Formats: sequence, C-alpha cells, structure tokens
Amino acid sequence: GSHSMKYFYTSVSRPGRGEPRFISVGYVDDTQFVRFDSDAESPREEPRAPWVEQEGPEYWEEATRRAKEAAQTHRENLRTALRYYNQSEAGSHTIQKMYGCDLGPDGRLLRGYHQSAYDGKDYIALNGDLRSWTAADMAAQNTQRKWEGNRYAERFRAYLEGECLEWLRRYLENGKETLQRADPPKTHVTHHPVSDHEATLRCWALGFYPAEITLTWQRDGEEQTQDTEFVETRPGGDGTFQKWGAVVVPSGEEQRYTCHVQHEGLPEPLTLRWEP
Amino acid sequence: MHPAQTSQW
Amino acid sequence: MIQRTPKIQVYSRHPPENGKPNFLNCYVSGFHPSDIEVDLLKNGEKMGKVEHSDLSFSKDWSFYLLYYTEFTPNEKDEYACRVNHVTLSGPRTVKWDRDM
Ligand code: NA
Repeated sequence: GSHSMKYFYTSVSRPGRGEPRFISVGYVDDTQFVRFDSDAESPREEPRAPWVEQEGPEYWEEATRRAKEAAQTHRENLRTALRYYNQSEAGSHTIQKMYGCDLGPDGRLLRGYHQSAYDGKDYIALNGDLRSWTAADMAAQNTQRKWEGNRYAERFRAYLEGECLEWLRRYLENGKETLQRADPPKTHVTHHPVSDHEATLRCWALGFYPAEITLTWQRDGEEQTQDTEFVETRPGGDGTFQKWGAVVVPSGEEQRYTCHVQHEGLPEPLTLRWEP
Repeated sequence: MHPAQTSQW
Repeated sequence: MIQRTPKIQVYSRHPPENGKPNFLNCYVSGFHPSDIEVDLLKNGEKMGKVEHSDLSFSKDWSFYLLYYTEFTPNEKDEYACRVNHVTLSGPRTVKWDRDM
C-alpha cells in the first residue's frame, strides 16, 4: 500500500472548569497507534496498538514531552485567537490540527500536511509546495505573516521530509505483521421489502482494511445514483472497516441490478447480484 | 512521534 | 461558531446470528462542537459497560467517535443508541436494525 503517518489534535477551552482539554491521536494509515489526553488519569503518551507498546521509556518520555508542548502551544493559540477575533475569555472554543507525511514509492516524501481549524472552520493550512500558507481569513493572515517571518514552513518541511518519514518507516517495520496488510472485504447482497411493490437491495462490505473502498450500484450496467443510499465508511471496532450501499428497486426488477466493489485487498473488482 | 517543532498563532 | 448535527450509525461488528456473541457499535460523526453524549441501550436501559474511541476528526474537520460494547443479539431484545448534542432537540435514539 501507500503509507502515511498523521496526528490529529483537538483542544477545547472550558472556562469555569480549568485549562483547555487537549487530545492527540496518532495514526499509521488507518490504524491508531497512540493517544494523549490531558484528562486521562496520568496524562502521558499511551500506546494504542500492541507493537508500539514495546518502545522503551525514552520514547514515552519524549512523546509525552512533545504532546504536552503541543498542548501548551494550543493553549497559547486559544488565547491568541481570542485577541484576533475579539472574543471573551468566558466562552468555549475549539482548535483542531492535522499534520503528517505520505511516504512515496521512491522512499521520499510524496505529500505533507499541516492544517488547522478554529471553531470548525479553516484557519491556516500549509500548501502542497510545503513552502507557502493559505490563511482562511484576516485573523489567520496575522499568523501567516508571523510564520513567513520566522521561516516556519522551512522548519516544518524538514521534519516532514526527515524525522516524520523516519518514524513512519520505523513503525511500519516494527508493526509490519499488522500494518502492512490489505484485508479484502467480505461482501454480500441482502434484500428488504419496502412495500409490496418496492424492495431495498443492500450491498455490504465488511472486515476490510485500509478504509479506502468503492461501492456502487448499476442497473442494466448503468451507474445508478437515483434512489441510492451509501453510508459513511464505519469502523468495525477491531481495526476493520465496513460500508454499505443500498438501492430501492421495483419488485420484479431485482436481477437487473449489480453491485460493484473495488478495494486494494482485492485482485480484481467484484460484481455482485442478489443470490437468494 | 510528534515533531519537536511548533510555532504559535 | 458553526454547528453541525451528528450522523448516527448503530450496527454490529459481525453479521448477527441469534445467540452468537458479537459487538454493538454506535458511530457518531460530522458533529460540531465536539461536546457530545452517546449511550448504548438494551430494552430502553443503558448497557452495563460502554467504552469509546479517542476523539478524532476527518479532513473536513468533522469529528467522529465510536461507542461500543459486547452484545449477544436475539429476537426478543431491542438495542439502541441514544445521542445528546446541542444541535438536537432532546435526545435522538436510533434502534439497532439488523438490516443496517
Ligand atoms: Na533515528
């Protein structure tokens, strides 16, 4: 597959209840491997995949140190945002940050990320050249100017091209037995009458990994979008994913419909029909 | 692991 | 300060069979702000043990959480997920439907 490390931070201010809560989650591809939560009982970077659990005390000490540092920065950012947006210290606000690195086929950085949101909206994002920023508004333009003056794209690009990819390769090597897998979906078609004249055909894909999948319905070989419903891809609970797509069909016409499934764990796209 | 880098808003 | 109503999916880890142990999931997504309450109910009563994933989000900033517990489905019992969120006018309860 094509591999990726990504962290997702959320800070949420809560005046009247102490410092903002900070939550960080780390992923290799679609596998969460670490977490930091400032509201955990002994806040530290905690393992969430067995393979990383074997990293020695240095890993946990430094990771915790950096997570706490990230937490503090987000506390400063929350305060700063109150200034930029003319807001009260007494209201609750949210910062979300995602950053990470995609490992290319040549072992080089294919694509890097560093993007944030304030109260659910774009704030500032690093462009794909990893050398420029997109600010969503006039408040974020303050940050842009700052980061342009302090050479932050350059510093963060060095991490993305160097250390980020080094960690990703280590993790991939260490947790190889479980991370470098492509589990194909278990697939099937079910049938559920709506009335005596209409029925729902539902095409299921279960137990697949990674989360990327394509599921479509055809009628007489034509892509159907009318009377169609595709649910958001959803976790199994066990590190797998699921999705379904349904079509509402006239009774008697069921056998004119095929479901089509594409996934990296499949040697060739699947074609399914209702097999009662 | 997180990056030692981080700049402010 | 934008607000976004949660999507709710309640579903089993594995295709259900009466009497066969399984895992009951409630997947809530696409909500803002992140403050949310989710419960798993059996016959209208909160389950015994119900844990959740760490708060995360997708590339469009939309938050997601998985709430989960062990369950052994059967024809007599009803399972449900109940969500409370600022965007919802009192709780929204979604029943587990083995067809979904
Ligand atoms: Na090294």
